[PDB]
Amino acid sequence: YFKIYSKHTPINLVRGLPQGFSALEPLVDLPIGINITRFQTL
Amino acid sequence: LTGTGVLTESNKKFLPFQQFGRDIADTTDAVRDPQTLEILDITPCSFGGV
Amino acid sequence: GNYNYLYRLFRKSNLKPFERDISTEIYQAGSTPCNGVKGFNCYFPLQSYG
Ligand SMILES: *[C@@H]1O[C@H](CO)[C@@H](O)[C@H](O)[C@H]1NC(C)=O
Repeated sequence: YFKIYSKHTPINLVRGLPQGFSALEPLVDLPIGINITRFQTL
Repeated sequence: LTGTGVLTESNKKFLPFQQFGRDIADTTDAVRDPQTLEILDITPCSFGGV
Repeated sequence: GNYNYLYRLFRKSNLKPFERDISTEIYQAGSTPCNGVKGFNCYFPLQSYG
């Protein structure tokens, strides 16, 4: 089971992360059922 | 998810992924109707010692 | 002889739940290495049902 969580937040810090609290709301439970060990982003 | 209780309108708000709400003992305190997207409180109907 | 059905007779490790392995890797069933070429104690992982 490949579950996706997410949270969109308006930020205005130039370089690094802000400091605060924001919980992530699940979006998609994607039924792929495959071995995953090494991933690559775009 | 079967059960028994009094169904009343709910003042709570459910996020879109949320389908039902559990209390401390994990009994369904509030439910979302699968047909009409409206939230219902499940208060258990009155019990007492006679 | 309907040899259209096959099963993985030889594998090095036990599978995880809900796992599919279509890898065509040879197995080394002896001390003599196979190195991807069949020979002595080197047999195909999948064997056809007779
Ligand atoms: C059917 O159920 C969906 C919820 O999945 C709801 O949005 C829709 O209004 C319902 N339609 C009817 C005709 O009840």
